[PDB]
Amino acid sequence: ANSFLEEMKKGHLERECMEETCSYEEAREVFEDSDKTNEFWNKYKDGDQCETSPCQNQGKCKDGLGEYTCTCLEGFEGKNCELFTRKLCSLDNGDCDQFCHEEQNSVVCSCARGYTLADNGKACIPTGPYPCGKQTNNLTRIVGGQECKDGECPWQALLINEENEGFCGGTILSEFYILTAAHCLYQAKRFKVRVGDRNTEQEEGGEAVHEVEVVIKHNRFTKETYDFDIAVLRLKTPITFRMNVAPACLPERDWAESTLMTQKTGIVSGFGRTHEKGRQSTRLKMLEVPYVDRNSCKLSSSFIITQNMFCAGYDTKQEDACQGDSGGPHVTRFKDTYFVTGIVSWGEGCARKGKYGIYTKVTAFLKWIDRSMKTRG
Amino acid sequence: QGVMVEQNGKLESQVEMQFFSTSVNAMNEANAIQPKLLLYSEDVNMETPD
Ligand SMILES: [Ca+2]
Ligand SMILES: [Ca+2]
Ligand SMILES: [Ca+2]
Ligand SMILES: [Ca+2]
Ligand SMILES: [Ca+2]
Repeated sequence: ANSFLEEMKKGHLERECMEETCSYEEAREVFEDSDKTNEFWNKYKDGDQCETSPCQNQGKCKDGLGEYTCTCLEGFEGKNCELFTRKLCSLDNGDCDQFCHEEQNSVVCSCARGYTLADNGKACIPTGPYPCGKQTNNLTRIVGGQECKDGECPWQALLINEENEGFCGGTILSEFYILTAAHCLYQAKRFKVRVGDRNTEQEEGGEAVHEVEVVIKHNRFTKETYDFDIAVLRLKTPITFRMNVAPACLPERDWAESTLMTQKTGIVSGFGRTHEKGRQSTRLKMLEVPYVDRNSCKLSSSFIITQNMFCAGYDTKQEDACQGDSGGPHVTRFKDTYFVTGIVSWGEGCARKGKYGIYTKVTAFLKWIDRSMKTRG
Repeated sequence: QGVMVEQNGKLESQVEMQFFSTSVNAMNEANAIQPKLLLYSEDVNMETPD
């Protein structure tokens, strides 16, 4: 065991540790390490656990003092690696990059416009040269805003009136049709579209101007209660997708309500007012704010809040968009790609304590948006 | 036998503990690490006269 002279030499794994109690120590000087002593010792109190072969499908067997630990292959769970794990949309998006499905106790991935599925069964194909959803102490009223990096905000669409002063932000859908707020049209009977605007006064030559052809707006809109504020306008000249002009990925009606808007954060951008009673902003701006729950959304506003209204922003941090930002791009960065979420209409003031900026649900309008292309496309 | 050192004009000692503990530490359990052998350690002016 641990007698005198005995341990005045060196241990032997047959001499001592077997016919003897083999408490430890003498079980550990034979190797002098950590690699084999634990595993070896674990099998003499009650036996070895990998004798029984408990784990399934080549699941690695790890012994221990009274337990076996399994480390299986890819996609295996359970006590003995007997459970064949199911991949779901909730369980890691079904491994799909952008669009997941839960088809018959499995996941079959699809993709959005300009995207197909490769042979791997999970990852999409950015067919389009520039696929949507990728990034292609100063005073004086910078309300936490960020200047967009070159190509960082390429879906930025702008609506310009007669007098050369663009007002409403927007998300660039495609070459022909441009989404906007329904009441952004109330500003004038005539206005045009200029895309790629980043600085109106200093020109780099990288802006594209497309005339507005036909008005496709909302029918049941309310000019007081701000119910159903959304519209669609057509471009006369197609947008050749390039670094400053890239589309934004359109999610699906169900999918953006199950995963996309259930994420914590989003991005707010536009060309409206920086603050209440403030001035216009020329440099292309963007903002970073998270999404908050509905149970605090009703108590915020003084209108009637219905299922088409959600709250996004901070009660404390004072960085909120203002009038003129209606229709602006309100996107969320998904696993690897942007997908639009909100469309601005109004706000009970701008940057008020306990209040939120109002955005209309894009997925509650995506079936509306997709209807817009197959009627007069 | 601890050497002395003058601080503030007064002689003071320098001996300082050195707690210690099992090496089986290396096998299971945790903060269960308790102490088991305090050695006191100091300094002398050793001579070997003859
Ligand atoms: Ca030994
Ligand atoms: Ca033997
Ligand atoms: Ca022996
Ligand atoms: Ca013996
Ligand atoms: Ca020994």
